[PDB]
Amino acid sequence: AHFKEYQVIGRRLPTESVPEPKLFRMRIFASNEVIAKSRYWYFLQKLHKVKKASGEIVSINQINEAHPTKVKNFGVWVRYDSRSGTHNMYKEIRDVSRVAAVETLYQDMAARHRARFRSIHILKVAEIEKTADVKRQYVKQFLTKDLKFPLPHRVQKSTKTFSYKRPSTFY
Amino acid sequence: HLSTYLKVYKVGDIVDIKANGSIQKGMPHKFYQGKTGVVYNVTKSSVGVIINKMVGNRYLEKRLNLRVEHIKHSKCRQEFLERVKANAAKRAEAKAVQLKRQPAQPRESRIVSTEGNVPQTLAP
Amino acid sequence: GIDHTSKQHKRSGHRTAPKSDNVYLKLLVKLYTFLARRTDAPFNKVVLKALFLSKINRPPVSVSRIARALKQEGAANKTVVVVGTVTDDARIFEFPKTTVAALRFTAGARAKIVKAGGECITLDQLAVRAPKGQNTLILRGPRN
Amino acid sequence: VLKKNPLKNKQVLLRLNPYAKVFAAEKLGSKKAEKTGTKPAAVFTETLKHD
Amino acid sequence: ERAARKAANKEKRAIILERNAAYQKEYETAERNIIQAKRDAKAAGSYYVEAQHKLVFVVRIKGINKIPPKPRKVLQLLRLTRINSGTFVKVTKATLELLKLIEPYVAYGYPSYSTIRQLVYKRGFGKINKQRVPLSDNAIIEANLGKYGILSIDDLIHEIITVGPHFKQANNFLWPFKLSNPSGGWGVPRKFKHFIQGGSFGNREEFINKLVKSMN
RNA sequence: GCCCUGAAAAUGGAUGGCGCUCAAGCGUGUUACCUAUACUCUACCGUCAGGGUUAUGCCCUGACGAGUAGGCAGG
RNA sequence: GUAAGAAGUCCUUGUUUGAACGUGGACGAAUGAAGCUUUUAGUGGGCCAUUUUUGGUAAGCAGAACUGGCGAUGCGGGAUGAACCGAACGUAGAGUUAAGGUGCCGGAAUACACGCUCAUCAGACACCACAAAAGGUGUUAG
Repeated sequence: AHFKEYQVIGRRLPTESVPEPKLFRMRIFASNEVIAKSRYWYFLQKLHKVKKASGEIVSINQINEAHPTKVKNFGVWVRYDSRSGTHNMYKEIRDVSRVAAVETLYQDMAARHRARFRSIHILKVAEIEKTADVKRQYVKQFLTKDLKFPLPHRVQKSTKTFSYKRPSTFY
Repeated sequence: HLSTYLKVYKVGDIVDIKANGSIQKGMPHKFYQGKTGVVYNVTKSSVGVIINKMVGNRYLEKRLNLRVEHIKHSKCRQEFLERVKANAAKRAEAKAVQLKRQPAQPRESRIVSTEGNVPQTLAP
Repeated sequence: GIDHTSKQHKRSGHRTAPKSDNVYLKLLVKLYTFLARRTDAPFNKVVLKALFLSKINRPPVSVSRIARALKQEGAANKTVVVVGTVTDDARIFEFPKTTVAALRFTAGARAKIVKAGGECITLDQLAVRAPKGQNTLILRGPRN
Repeated sequence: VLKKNPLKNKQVLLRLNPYAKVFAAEKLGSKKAEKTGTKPAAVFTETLKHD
Repeated sequence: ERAARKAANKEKRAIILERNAAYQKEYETAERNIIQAKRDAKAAGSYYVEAQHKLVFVVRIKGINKIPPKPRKVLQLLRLTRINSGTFVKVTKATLELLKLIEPYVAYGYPSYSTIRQLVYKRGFGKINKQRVPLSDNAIIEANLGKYGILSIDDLIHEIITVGPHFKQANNFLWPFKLSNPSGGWGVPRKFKHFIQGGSFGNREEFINKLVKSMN
């Protein structure tokens, strides 16, 4: 659904011999805490030798954008174990929040590649502070000075079945 | 292995059958291997053992004689006796509880500190 | 659906009534239904259960069996009870002076008991004497 | 003969749980909490926001 | 004699009201203290973890046809005999293995006091030898489970949620809850995937309250 | 990733038909909605069980109801 | 395989340097809810599906081992269908749903949003299941 960003920490369970282990942290994009924790353990099993029974989560928290009205140019690293060995992708998204960037990214991947949530891995979403670090042309299109453009075909949603007007699509 | 002969076995004790290859005499019972039975009588040379063997869907009782070399003391009831004695002690202390067993319970609340262990963030 | 576990609509058996058509026997079970329901004594429920039994499962009980029961310790003056039928026995020569209650006595058995001195009684009279079955000794015949 | 449900029918609600009367008097669900100002730690907000 | 009856009733009623006030105090101070502990850890720069849940509520999601024998037997054992029937269970390792077995056919989670109260009030039915007797009065509980000191429906709710010495006896006295299908719907189009994959079954850990409040 | 080709005959013919092209198609997400002898509530019929009562009957309570070969019972 | 107790634990001295029997004193993991006969119908090498495994070759496949279902079984859906999805049945009413669906036939949004696609007979469940290995100055994103 409409995603959210979640901070998660894991402790892998203490023992004698080893009190206070090392508290690995992760950032997750997900609808809710259940999915976030499942993804946490899914990545932690890959990185280190831990298990949901062999470990525990310490502090689930939410991360809200510091400036969710400021428009931003995000660059996203992505990878997906297909079909060959894993291969990476860099994309650029003009949006207000990391959540919106990730949502439209998942939709764009599902559209343009038939690649799915299960298949996708998010490496790093990162705001680009300076212009001229924007590489892709479809984002470069929208940074020009005093940008204007029309909407030449207007088609009006009609509530009724019949109309007496011979309608017009102007602007 | 001479410690397999200085082994008293009184009527009542429970023992597993595990026959070793090193003694051709009295190699018993192809499938009586890793099976437990208590001892009913003892002679020289010898120990008795009874087993509940199932045929059809009833447990009949097969009594048998074995050489001491193959049999072995069972550690089946170690925690049982330990728990019984500890239960007697705990009952005495109560007279002065949940002495019963319980499965693994959900671990309770606690606090995790950050003194030198700052959480280490990472990714795939 | 329910995914049942107990084979619904069980009948429980247990012969709530007798197959017989003897009206007098039906009076007897009508009385013992009241007694077993209102007394709390177990003797009456036993007798009511026994009244439903068949001829195959109500074997006769002999004078000699009764005398054996009365040779027991501290059981000579008890009122012995056979729900079924009581037969004579010419193998025993000495018989006590006991009280005995039953549905049906034979002529020879009744004569022997009366001759020894005792009395032959019915179950309703046993009820008005000893409702809870106090100081009673129930007997049953060999089944096989 | 008929089951009447609490959470409606205050009479059968009050048949049970007579604490409900004073519960509704003190209102005990719109109850305010004692205010505090326990601010969090710099390390906490740091490790939340990043790194 | 009627005055004696009313006197006994009044005594038991005062006992019930003081007990219920005590339980309310217990619940509010417990949750407030947990909150303040979280805040204290945050202020000191440390982290606070809450105790793992000890009670769960389970709801059947799949019918009776083409169920394999092991989950069929486990559902019999947990008294989930039909679709949408439900029960509380105390979670240990022994029960977690069962839940692992019956995950595809049930939705379970960690319930709230509000939903426990609503269930026990609206759909609370009891067993008096048999028969699924509606509760309808605190006397029916004080008869059977007064052996364990549970004189009221709220005392029963307390022994349930605060899992007590006699949780087994109280829960077995409680007939399996008969629930309807949710009024808003199940959400997801297809039910028989995990809660994570856009399904409904498996553990969801807090939204079971929403679900059973729609279903009750 | 989508599209074309990537071979298949012979009565006239079928994404079920109409027809659909920023779709009424493909992928994905968010809601609302339709709907079964399924689930919940109520009544009624029958069976079963449990209780009560000077009457193979009367009363109270509750759970259940698929069915061929075939079996039992009441009519 | 065995064990998880009152047919079990702990004090009391007569019969081969001691064993067995006997005398009397003190006290237990989770969940859920009977046994014994007696007797006789019909069926007793039939059909489908999944996953374990041995042998396999043009392709298919043949043998065994569980499990589930049809046979005996109606209901909703898949346009239609013995073995596919859901769900198992007393007679009625109200509400909510499952699976499948909401342009018209046809009850229900010609709903919202992001992209892609133009096929000289597109597509409208796929399956590196077949045609199969590629070809193309058609298009989009890497």
